[PDB]
Amino acid sequence: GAKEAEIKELLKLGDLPTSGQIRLYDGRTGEQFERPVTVGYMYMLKLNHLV
Amino acid sequence: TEFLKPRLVDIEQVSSTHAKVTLEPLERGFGHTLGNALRRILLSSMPGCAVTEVEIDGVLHEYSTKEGVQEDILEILLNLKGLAVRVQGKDEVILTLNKSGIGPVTAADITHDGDVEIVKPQHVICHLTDENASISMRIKVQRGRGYVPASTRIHSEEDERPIGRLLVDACYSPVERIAYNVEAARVEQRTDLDKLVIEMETNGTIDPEEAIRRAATILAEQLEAFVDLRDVRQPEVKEEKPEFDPILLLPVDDLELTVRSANCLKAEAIHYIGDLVQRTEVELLKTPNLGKKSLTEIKDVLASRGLSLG
Amino acid sequence: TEFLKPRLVDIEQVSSTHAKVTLEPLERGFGHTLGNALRRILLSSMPGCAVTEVEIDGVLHEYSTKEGVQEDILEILLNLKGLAVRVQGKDEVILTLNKSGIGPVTAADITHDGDVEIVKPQHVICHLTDENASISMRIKVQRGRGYVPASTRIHSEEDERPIGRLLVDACYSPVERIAYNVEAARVEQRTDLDKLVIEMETNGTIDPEEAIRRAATILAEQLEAFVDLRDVRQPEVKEEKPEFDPILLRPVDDLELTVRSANCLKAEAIHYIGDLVQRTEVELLKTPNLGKKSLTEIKDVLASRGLSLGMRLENW
Amino acid sequence: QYVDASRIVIKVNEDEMYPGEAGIDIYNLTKYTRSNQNTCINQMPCVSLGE
Repeated sequence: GAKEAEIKELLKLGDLPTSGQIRLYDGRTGEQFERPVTVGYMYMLKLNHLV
Repeated sequence: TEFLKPRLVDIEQVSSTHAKVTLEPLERGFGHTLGNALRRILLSSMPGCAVTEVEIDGVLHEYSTKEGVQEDILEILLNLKGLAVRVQGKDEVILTLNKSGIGPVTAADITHDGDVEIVKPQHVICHLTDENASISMRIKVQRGRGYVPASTRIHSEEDERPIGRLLVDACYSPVERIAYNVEAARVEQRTDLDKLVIEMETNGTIDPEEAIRRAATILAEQLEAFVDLRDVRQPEVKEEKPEFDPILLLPVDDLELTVRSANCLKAEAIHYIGDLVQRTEVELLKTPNLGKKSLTEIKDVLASRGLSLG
Repeated sequence: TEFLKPRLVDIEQVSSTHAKVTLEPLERGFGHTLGNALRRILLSSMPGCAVTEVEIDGVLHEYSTKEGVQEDILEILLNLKGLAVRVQGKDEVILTLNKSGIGPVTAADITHDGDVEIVKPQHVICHLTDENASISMRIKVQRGRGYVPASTRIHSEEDERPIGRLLVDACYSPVERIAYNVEAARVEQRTDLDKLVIEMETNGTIDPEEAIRRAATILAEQLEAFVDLRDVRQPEVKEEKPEFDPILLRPVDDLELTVRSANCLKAEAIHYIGDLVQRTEVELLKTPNLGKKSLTEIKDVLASRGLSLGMRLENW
Repeated sequence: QYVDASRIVIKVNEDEMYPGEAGIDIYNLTKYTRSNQNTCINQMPCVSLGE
């Protein structure tokens, strides 16, 4: 597979920090946290347990 | 329309530093917009006044000492970045702080080197221990209404600063909590609609019962993005809300009032003239604040729209 | 008092349904969050245009099809309902589809020589198969408000709509898609503040450089909300009924009055003159067919008894 | 050669066209029924007239 070094190359199309770990803020307060934080976009699912 | 000119009717003070603060009625849940969009405004570009730089009779560097203090010197760096105030005028003012002999170091030990009010008497700074002890400092103070780091001021950060002139960021506002909830409005018939709740809390200097009524209308600085971005106001209405004189439901404001007296009265949930008729000069005081010109003589013009007491 | 209310700023039109105004300079972070407010209004609650009701030349329900088309009606109507337009007098127009004869059926087969701009003159519905075949309908259309599907009232929505009078997905809201982006401030005084960028794209009912205030009003008229601090409310006013002496224990029969009055005061349910003695005259204008003459009969038929209007009492 | 929310047809040439056929295929599609975990079932086109 497409191991870490290839992710760090392909990320120069998203152009966000090639760490994958970014200076996140909080929408309610305009703050920025004491360290960069893991972010991205995941493929996600809703599941037939259904409450 | 159901943007029903939704005034801040329900405030509920908790004592000279904290109120409930609520906004109603709202569009089928719209406290979810306001309670997170406007709450960011209330943390961006706000008023008040505070300490910004300091010059002290021993702190030529932080690794120093003063045999007679109890902080020695370094635990004085505790309430500077901590003392706050209000100020009539322009964005630079000055104090000194001049304790001699045994004691704390306190508002009762200040001297006014400029235009500075002090709604923070309880902000004790440090101590002294002998019948011949002393300490002295200058303090720089600013008001503005926005923020910059103490060492990213960048152009105004290359001035002559003596070996003893300590340096701070834009500390100008003393608030200690702001919360957020959403539940139903009071509006006793228009009830498909919500309220925002924000439970703000301070250190004295402002109750959230003052720090709202132009402090929130900073929204007038967030609207170039959305409501005629250009030069093209179009024909479409405001479509209103009237309920008329002298109806028994009308707000206490319909007695004609005297500054935030209007806010701190309606905060008792006595928002309306109909029950103010109970408030005879025998048990009248139950309200927050409401301390002077309001309280004094309005009781005879109350009888000119036409109400009475007895 | 030190408001800013900024104006004038930018233009980048692209194609009627998308243009790209942008905003700079901004104070120290404003562009990073504000674009999430209109993300409610430009979906849920907006005026714009939609279809409200439909009636059809042989089709009592959309869950079906018509013996002569080459496409089938439920999954056609799912595409027809997006036809939303503009209107220039009063809010409504009851348009018509006028179609007969071989070939496609389109927004060019619809009535359009009046107060209406059918900005979708390239929409298509279905086909017809012979030089004398038909498909035709009335089509109620408004500017309206909201994102209303064809079932929203949820009860009293069994309602008695004459069999073929379709209620319709009145989704008046001319946008669902809205979003934003950001830069650093680039106004050639600076490189030291922030900058907002807009990516609104529409139902085609308007373009992002054509109109806006009502679409930003649940954010602009949310400001008076914090000042000018007088408000709004309604009462309770009646008592629980009824005892002697039987001066109040009487229907309208006792009054000696006219028949249309006795039909509409019967609809207004005033079966005891014990409450007609105390209901306000303006509060009789609360059911139709009760106008300027019947409202005027009341003013002496009560007095004729040896009674009056306007007689509230502390026990009934 | 036709496309509809439940129906699709195509036409073919003498490079494949069997010894007496009309030159056609069909690719019609499902609509709404029950399933073993009460999931919905449906299908929709991905092509157009003359592709």
